[PDB]
Amino acid sequence: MRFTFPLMAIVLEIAMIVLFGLFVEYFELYPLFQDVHVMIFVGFGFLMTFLKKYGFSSVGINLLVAALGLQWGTIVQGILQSQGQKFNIGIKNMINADFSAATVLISFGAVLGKTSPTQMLIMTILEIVFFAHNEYLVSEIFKASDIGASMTIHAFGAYFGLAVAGILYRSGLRKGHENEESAYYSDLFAMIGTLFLWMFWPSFNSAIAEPGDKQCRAIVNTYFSLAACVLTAFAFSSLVEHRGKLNMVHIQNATLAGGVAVGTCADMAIHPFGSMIIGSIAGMVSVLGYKFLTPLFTTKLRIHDTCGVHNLHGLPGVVGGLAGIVAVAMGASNTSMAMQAAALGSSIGTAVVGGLMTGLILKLPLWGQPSDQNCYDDSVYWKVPKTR
Amino acid sequence: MRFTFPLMAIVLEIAMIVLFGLFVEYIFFELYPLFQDVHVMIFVGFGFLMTFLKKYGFSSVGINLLVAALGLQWGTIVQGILQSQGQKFNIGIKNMINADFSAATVLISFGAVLGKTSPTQMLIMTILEIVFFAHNEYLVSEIFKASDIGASMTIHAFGAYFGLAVAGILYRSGLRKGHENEESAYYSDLFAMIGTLFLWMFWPSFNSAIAEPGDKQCRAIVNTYFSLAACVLTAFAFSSLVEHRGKLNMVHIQNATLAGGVAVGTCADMAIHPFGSMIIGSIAGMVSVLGYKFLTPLFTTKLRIHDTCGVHNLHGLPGVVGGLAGIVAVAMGASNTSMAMQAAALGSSIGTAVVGGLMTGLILKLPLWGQPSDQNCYDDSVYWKVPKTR
Amino acid sequence: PLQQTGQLFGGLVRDIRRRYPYYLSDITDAFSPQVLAAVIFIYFAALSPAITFGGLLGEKTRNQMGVSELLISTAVQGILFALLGAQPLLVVGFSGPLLVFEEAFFSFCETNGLEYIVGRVWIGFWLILLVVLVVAFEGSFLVRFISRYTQEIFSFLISLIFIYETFSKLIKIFQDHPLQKTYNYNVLMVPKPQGPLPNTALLSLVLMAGTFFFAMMLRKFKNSSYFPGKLRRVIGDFGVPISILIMVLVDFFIQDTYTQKLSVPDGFKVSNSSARGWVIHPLGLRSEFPIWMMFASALPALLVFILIFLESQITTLIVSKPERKMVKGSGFHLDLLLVVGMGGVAALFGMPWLSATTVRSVTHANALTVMGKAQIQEVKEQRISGLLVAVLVGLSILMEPILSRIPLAVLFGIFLYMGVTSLSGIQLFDRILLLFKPPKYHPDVPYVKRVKTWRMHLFTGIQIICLAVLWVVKSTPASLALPFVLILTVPLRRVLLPLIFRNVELQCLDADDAKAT
Amino acid sequence: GERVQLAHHFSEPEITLIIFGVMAGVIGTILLISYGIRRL
Amino acid sequence: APVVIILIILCVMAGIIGTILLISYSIRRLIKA
Ligand SMILES: *[C@@H]1O[C@H](CO)[C@@H](O[C@@H]2O[C@H](CO)[C@@H](O)[C@H](O)[C@H]2NC(C)=O)[C@H](O)[C@H]1NC(C)=O
Ligand SMILES: CC(C)CCC[C@@H](C)[C@H]1CC[C@H]2[C@@H]3CC=C4C[C@@H](O)CC[C@]4(C)[C@H]3CC[C@]12C
Repeated sequence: MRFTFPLMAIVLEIAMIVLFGLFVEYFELYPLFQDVHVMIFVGFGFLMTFLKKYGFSSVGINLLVAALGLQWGTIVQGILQSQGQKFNIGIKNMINADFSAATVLISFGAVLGKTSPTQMLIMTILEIVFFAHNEYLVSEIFKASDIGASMTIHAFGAYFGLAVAGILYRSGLRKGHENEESAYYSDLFAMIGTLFLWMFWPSFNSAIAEPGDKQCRAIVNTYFSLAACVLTAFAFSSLVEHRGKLNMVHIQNATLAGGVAVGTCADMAIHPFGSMIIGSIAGMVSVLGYKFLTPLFTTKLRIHDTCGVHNLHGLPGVVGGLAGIVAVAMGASNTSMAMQAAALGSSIGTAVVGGLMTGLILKLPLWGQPSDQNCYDDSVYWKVPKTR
Repeated sequence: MRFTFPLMAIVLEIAMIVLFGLFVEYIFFELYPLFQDVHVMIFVGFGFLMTFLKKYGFSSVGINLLVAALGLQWGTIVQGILQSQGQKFNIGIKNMINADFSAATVLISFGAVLGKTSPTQMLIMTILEIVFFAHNEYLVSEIFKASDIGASMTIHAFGAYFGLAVAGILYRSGLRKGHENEESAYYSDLFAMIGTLFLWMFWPSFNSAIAEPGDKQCRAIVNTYFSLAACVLTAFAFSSLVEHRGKLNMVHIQNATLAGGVAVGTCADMAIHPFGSMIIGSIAGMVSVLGYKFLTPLFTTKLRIHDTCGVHNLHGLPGVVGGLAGIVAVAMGASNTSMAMQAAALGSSIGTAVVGGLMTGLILKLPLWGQPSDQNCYDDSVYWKVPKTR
Repeated sequence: PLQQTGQLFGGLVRDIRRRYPYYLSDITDAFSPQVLAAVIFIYFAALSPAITFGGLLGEKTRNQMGVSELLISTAVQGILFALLGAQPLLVVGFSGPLLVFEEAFFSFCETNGLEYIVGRVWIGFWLILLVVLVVAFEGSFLVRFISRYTQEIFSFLISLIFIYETFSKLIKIFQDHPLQKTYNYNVLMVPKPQGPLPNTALLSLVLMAGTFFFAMMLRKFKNSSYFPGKLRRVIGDFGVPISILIMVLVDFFIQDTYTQKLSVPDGFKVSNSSARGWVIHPLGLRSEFPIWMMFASALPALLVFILIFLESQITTLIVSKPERKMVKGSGFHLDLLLVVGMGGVAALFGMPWLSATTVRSVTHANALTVMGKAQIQEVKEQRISGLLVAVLVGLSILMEPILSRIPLAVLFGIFLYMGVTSLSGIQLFDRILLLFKPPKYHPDVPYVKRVKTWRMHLFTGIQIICLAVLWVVKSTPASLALPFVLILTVPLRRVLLPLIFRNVELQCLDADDAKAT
Repeated sequence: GERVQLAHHFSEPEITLIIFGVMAGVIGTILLISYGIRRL
Repeated sequence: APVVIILIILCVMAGIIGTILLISYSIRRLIKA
């Protein structure tokens, strides 16, 4: 049925309107919110536009998924905070809504090109619930320090997408696809999203930090972590390719691993040299992952990651969680170390379980999945112009 | 003849310099964050949103930049003169946010006559339309004392119907059936998505810049945020509904997703509740998609009014919906001020837009400004040195 | 459509297979101003009977079922029927025979000391059993034995009842405020005037006359030769809304004179909160419900089933004649099942069961009827009109400030227009007019040119005797036997009439497709 | 409900489910009897 | 309790979508044959 997507979108919008009527009531953090907003809707949106025949779907489904996600995440996170009571909408609620949208977009990066918009709406709805429950658990039960959300956002979304793609495994696409190839101007467009993410990541890691020392420490640590990560990503991208060539996938993605891996330790007093070391290790790990672990996952473990979001969010997210554990062990934080370990493990496990359940739901042949031949093609769901 | 464009531009710039010397003399570091976002909206979102044409990207973005740059100098002059009543006035942050709102109105009007006008015609249209817009908005804000903080009436509807009037006067019989250059390309649509996303993200600052600090500004931000959120979902749903085989159309995603922000402008600062803002956004998105599907062909083929960007379906119809929503919100006790003044503001905005657009199009229709032929419409090569390679 | 398949639920699926393929057309066909004018017409045409019958039911049952319950039931059943029925042009709502049954059942419960609403719940429970069996065995195949004879008799009788009640309301208005030389200027107005008031009945008569006159004038202007054709037809489709607006403004500009207005409930609440709630326990609210009444409710359930079945099926026959250009199909089995099931469900909620009323459905079909350049061209067969009517009836409570300024006299003129326009599709009415015409002026139709004049006049006179008897039945306390007396004409047509009429005369005079035998 | 009502062993959902089950059983019995008839 | 409310909302949305899809599939299978 071709009417599944508009019907589902209208029903979801009506449900959001009813929930905002039932549960929702009525400024120095606004520029940081705008920076996070620009990240969510431009950086992730254009970062996935590297495919030559899937730019329309990537950017449009990014916008649609994040627009549904901010409302649904607002409702779910507010309900979890207020124990089922009404709550006021401030700037922090909008920031956390954009964070939930970020998690859903990170998951969407894994199954890009092999899913329908209807599947994306369903995955958004389920993933927001799972992510918000995990985030509430980490923030209020374990009370870990994850101000940059290496474990609760990046690792969670990465492993959620990995589980969804593992359930949604296609045997015909395991050896590659003719449409799964980048273009010149498509990579040029992806650099826009890469640059915007890199420029505004300190606000991502310092939006909801405690005002004062912690916020400044988060800003400075994120900035220097990214500065080191860029150089190390370039170096290792040259190292792992033939004749020292630079691979555009590495420059587009791995340059952002420093922000992910410094997220847990952002507000800690790890010093700029420590942040630079973390960013360097993150860039090295991301490049090594893209070079070697992604084909290993695709061919042997039967888990296809379209954008390689594992190498950008999961491995740097786990690195950031372990860095938080070490930094607590070194006295850089007054949190519990066992709580940081529990937060990392619980984030990974909840992501895997929720991804398995959501992928099992999405495998039902009702949502208009593309055929194996038509994967990574805009013409399945969009009116594509005749010329490029 | 050949020097008309630079000569007119230098004369206008010298006039602006003289007027600034005559009338203009020199909280700010608080609203500056929001000004930066409006400037990014005015100079990037509108600039690239209209670059969807496959052979008109250069003229789109460059004439957008030129028009907005001259507008921020002319709108400052005219609005400061109107507020100060002919006396010298000092320029602060609010003075340069209103000058970017006048530029926004002129760019909305540009969206209607895109691809069929010369840069000289755009200079003339900017100069006249800023005067008409400033007088209408002074009337609405001070005589009628209507609440139009997001300017669904003074900016969006005004610019949309101004551009419709200008396109009606500048009607070309050869372009009624269509043109070979009036179609999109893949990467041109990606640039249009760049512009769309920037407008969509920075619209809350656009609506809440002039709002009273405190509760009203926060209400404006929240209402715009959730109205746009609802508008995206409904625009996607109805774009899938109205198109053939359920295929999404990029024009709908590029334009109709901003209709929620357009329509919530009048009710931005009011206590219309987030559910009310989401309802307004959903209705605006549905109306915009339906307009793009049905009414624009009716406007082009039957009413002899061609709308290149479909700025009617994005700014006028959602703008009129926003005016009606403001009237209803005043009725439902959501704010102060009378219903009659909101209705008078909407009517005066539409009427002044139509009359000023008629006069401006009559001045533009003169065979003096080097307007292109019917063959060369939507082609960059008429005014720009286009590279051989794409 | 009336054939017996022999398969269990065969007629149900056949009706499902007939109309549901046209579902996308049922939404797209409604994007026209004529559908909107039909919605505006049928909104009043279904709300005013709903309000009046809810008031009467609350008065006669001590507000155990009232205006709000009737409005809610009407909205729910109309939405479900427009979204699922195979004849969406039918209008679902309360009717007179249902009110008579409610009065009789309330009297029976009061005499025997039984709980009226719990007995209603049990009767509605018994209704679901009856209609499932009838649809399963294709009990709707017996409708094929109702010819144009019974259909036209029932339609003419129902139109006469509607017009007579419309005039009797005006008679009641005149009697309540008679024309007197002097009046008491100090009369209490809440809840109703306690004495005669000056200028009330005469202004109501003026409003009713103006409404009917302007409705007829704009209907004639639809078929006239004035103005451009598009604007002329747009105005003609909106003749009823324009007449209503003109007369409402006329009454609004007169402030001193009192006129009775529409009254709606204050909010979505039960009429009597001290008696029952929204959900009624089938085991009893105040006292334990007797076991014997659970089984004894079958006979009243049978009577209600007969009433609803005959009413809805004859209405479906009338609104879906081949001569009315209904080229999308109708579902006899599905719609009957849906109507009786929704009635049984609404009985569980303390709400009245509903059936397809003839007058409102025929007006709704005629509102969407497109006349060619005379000759019926097509019908805007779509589901949006009935759904919108149901939604507006449900929302009538929330729009009290608008409905409180509409006089009943304008609605009376609208009812008169509906009654006089409901007689168009009846050949019995046409033959009645031929009783006062010279034989040479009679039209060139098969039933006149092939049958002798006195034979046709005798055939018409026999039907009038049946009409007069049915009028006697209505004006007697045994008015619940009316469907049986109407059924008794089926033996009259198929047994007694052939003894005095030839086969050719019967074929010409009673033709399903108006053919010359 | 409303005001004071007598308390029964079965609640309203329970009693309506029991009644619906009895009705479904009766309908199934009638359908099976009809299926048996017109075959032998 | 917030978890109960969120699960209830998910159950309502899933039930609505499932019922609509079930009705559509039943109508399709009755209509095609
Ligand atoms: C609501 O219902 C109650 C009880 O069902 C009605 O109260 C009865 O009123 C009649 C009329 O005088 C008398 O039998 C008694 O006064 C009451 N009987 C009982 C058993 O309470 C009440 O009148 C109803 N309300 C309305 C507005 O009709
Ligand atoms: C035709 C429809 C209404 C079903 C047929 C009704 C008969 C056969 C059934 C349906 C529900 C049944 C009742 C259900 C529950 C009870 C409570 C118990 O303590 C005594 C018997 C009693 C009171 C039953 C009597 C018989 C009953 C009334």
